[PDB]
Amino acid sequence: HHMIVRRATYEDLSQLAVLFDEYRQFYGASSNLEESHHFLKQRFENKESVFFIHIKDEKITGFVLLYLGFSSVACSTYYILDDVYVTPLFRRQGSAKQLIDTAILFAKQENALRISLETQSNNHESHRLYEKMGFIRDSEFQTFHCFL
Amino acid sequence: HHHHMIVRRATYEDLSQLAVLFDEYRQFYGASSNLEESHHFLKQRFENKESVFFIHIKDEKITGFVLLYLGFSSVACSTYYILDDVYVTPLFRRQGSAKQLIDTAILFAKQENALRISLETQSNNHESHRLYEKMGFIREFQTFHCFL
Ligand SMILES: CC(=O)SCCNC(=O)CCNC(=O)[C@H](O)C(C)(C)COP(=O)(O)OP(=O)(O)OC[C@H]1O[C@@H](n2cnc3c(N)ncnc32)[C@H](O)[C@@H]1OP(=O)(O)O
Ligand SMILES: CC(C)(COP(=O)(O)OP(=O)(O)OC[C@H]1O[C@@H](n2cnc3c(N)ncnc32)[C@H](O)[C@@H]1OP(=O)(O)O)[C@@H](O)C(=O)NCCC(=O)NCCS
Ligand SMILES: [Br-]
Ligand SMILES: [Br-]
Ligand SMILES: [Br-]
Ligand SMILES: [Br-]
Ligand SMILES: [Br-]
Ligand SMILES: [Br-]
Ligand SMILES: [Br-]
Ligand SMILES: [Br-]
Ligand SMILES: [Br-]
Ligand SMILES: [Br-]
Ligand SMILES: [Br-]
Ligand SMILES: [Br-]
Ligand SMILES: [Br-]
Ligand SMILES: [Br-]
Ligand SMILES: [Br-]
Ligand SMILES: [Br-]
Ligand SMILES: [Br-]
Ligand SMILES: [Br-]
Ligand SMILES: [Mg+2]
Ligand SMILES: [Mg+2]
Ligand code: NA
Ligand code: NA
Repeated sequence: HHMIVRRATYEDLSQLAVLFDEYRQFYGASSNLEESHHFLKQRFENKESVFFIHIKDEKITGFVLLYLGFSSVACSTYYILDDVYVTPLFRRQGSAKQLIDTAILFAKQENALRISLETQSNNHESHRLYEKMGFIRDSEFQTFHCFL
Repeated sequence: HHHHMIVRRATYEDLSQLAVLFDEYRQFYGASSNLEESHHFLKQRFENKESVFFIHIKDEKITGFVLLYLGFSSVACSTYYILDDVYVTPLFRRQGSAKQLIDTAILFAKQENALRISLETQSNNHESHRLYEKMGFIREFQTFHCFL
């Protein structure tokens, strides 16, 4: 093969940390490769999180991070799509679509109820991506935060 | 120590009584009552490494509970808590059980150096909105679901 979407491994973390650090910069964080790599390795070692990466000609182009959720009402599990990012050079080539296609197949393999996520209301690009992938906008619930 | 009311972490010994309230909570969200199913799933959540249950006991009766679980913020490279489920049985409502449960959840999250406590509640749940606003919670993001 020449392109692949697959689960991340320890061997990928050094290159993946660069993209994870770029993703943090998109949301306003200052670049800090040491901090980004440390936290990426903490999430990678956690049993309930799943990383898929898209590789094209041995370069990581993007990633998706999911984690297990529990629904008390249904008495079943689901997945939360927490982070999705494709590096600018590789955008608009289907990397995010392929990453989400794999996340959907993975969630079906795990008999998940659904994949849920939250994205900024003003993030035009992400809304179009999610709608293309079969996600439905839902405003039944309201989020609240207690800042500590 | 001598006390008559307490908010404390749940133990295996509390699960049989706690399952009654957990079953009522599931019925609040539309599920059919099934004590066996509710208890089985409550025990599965209790056995998740990052889940934290607090229960409120008044005169040896469990009046209510809160269930929190660990969240990871990739942007901040830090952890936070999600307040997933909150419930007080009707006989004990409007006595401060939920306020006391959330007061303890806040102290617990501060002990763990969490960034915040976040939650989602139904947009039509006017009682919960008043509770969360009283406790210091604040109402930018849109939820999407893929039902697989
Ligand atoms: C819940 C969360 O975690 S939200 C996190 C959202 N992530 C971000 O916004 C990070 C910054 N942005 C990015 O990394 C990227 O632009 C992404 C992830 C949004 C898209 O990655 P890409 O690989 O470029 O997307 P891909 O090429 O697979 O596009 C698939 C669909 O997404 C939509 N889309 C992607 N980019 C755009 C864009 N710039 N404008 C409009 N729609 C877009 C389209 O529907 C597109 O289908 P199409 O090309 O046939 O029209
Ligand atoms: C919401 C709920 C947890 C409140 O529990 P509670 O122990 O009765 O609440 P408290 O007595 O601690 O009340 C604290 C504050 O919440 C608000 N509140 C609680 N019940 C309310 C009601 N029926 N109407 C309006 N405000 C209400 C008020 O701000 C109240 O402060 P006040 O009594 O000084 O005015 C309870 O009604 C419940 O279990 N409801 C069903 C499940 C649910 O909605 N859970 C939350 C979503 S998971
Ligand atoms: Br490879
Ligand atoms: Br992984
Ligand atoms: Br659900
Ligand atoms: Br494609
Ligand atoms: Br897999
Ligand atoms: Br569902
Ligand atoms: Br966003
Ligand atoms: Br006790
Ligand atoms: Br125990
Ligand atoms: Br026991
Ligand atoms: Br109820
Ligand atoms: Br849990
Ligand atoms: Br009493
Ligand atoms: Br007593
Ligand atoms: Br009891
Ligand atoms: Br504790
Ligand atoms: Br925060
Ligand atoms: Br508010
Ligand atoms: Mg949940
Ligand atoms: Mg997160
Ligand atoms: Na660090
Ligand atoms: Na930040």
